[PDB]
Amino acid sequence: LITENMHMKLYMEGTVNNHHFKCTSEGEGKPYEGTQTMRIKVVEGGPLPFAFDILATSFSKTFINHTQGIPDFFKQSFPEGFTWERVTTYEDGGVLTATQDTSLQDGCLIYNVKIRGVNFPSNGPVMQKKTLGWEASTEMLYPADGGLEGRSDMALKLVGGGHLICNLKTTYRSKKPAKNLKMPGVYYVDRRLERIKEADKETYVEQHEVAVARYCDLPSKL
Repeated sequence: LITENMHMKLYMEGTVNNHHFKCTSEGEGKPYEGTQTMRIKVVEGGPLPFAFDILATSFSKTFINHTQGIPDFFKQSFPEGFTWERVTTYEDGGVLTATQDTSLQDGCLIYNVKIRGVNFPSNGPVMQKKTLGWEASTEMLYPADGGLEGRSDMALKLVGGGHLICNLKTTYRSKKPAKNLKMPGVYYVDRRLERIKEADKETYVEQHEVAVARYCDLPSKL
C-alpha cells in the first residue's frame, strides 16, 4: 500500500502579504529511504513578489526513513491519510501558517495545502528576494492527544552570508483511529531540503528532500 516507489500530486493556494497565488507539483520518491523530488509550477500569481524559499516546507511526511523500531505514524495512517498544520515564525516578523491534507487516492498521494503568510517586512530578505536556501535541520517530535507535535528551528541563507532564523510548530493528526496506531516515543528527524533547478523567475522550481528519523543514539546513565 505504501510501496518502495511512490508518486505524489499537490495543489497549493494562498496569500503572502496580500499577494494571492496557486501552485501545483508532481513528484516521486522512496518512502522507506526518506528521499523525494517535486517539480513545482506557479500557475497563478507569478512571478511571486517574495522569496520562494518560504514555501519550500509546505510542499511530505510519508517520505521519512523510520529505522530502529520507531513506529512510523505517517505511514500507518494509511489508507485514510493524515493532516498537518503549522505556524512558522520568522525572527524578523513574518508569520506563515499552513494547513495540509494528505490522502492516498487510487495509488497516488494527493496533497492539498492552504498557505497564509502575514507581516513580512518589505525591507526583509524574503520580500526583497535575497535568500539562498535552507541549511539542514532537525525536527523533534513528541506525542500529544493521540497525534504528534513537531518543533524545529531552521536557518535560511542570505545574500552577503549570515542567516534568517525561523521557528516551526506543527501538529500532526491521523485520520485513522488511535487503537490502530502504535504511537512512537519522543524522536527526531534530520532533514536536508535542497533546490535542484529553477526557471522563469522561480515560477518553475525543482525541490529535493532527504529525511531520516532516529531515537537518541547517545549513551544514557539511567
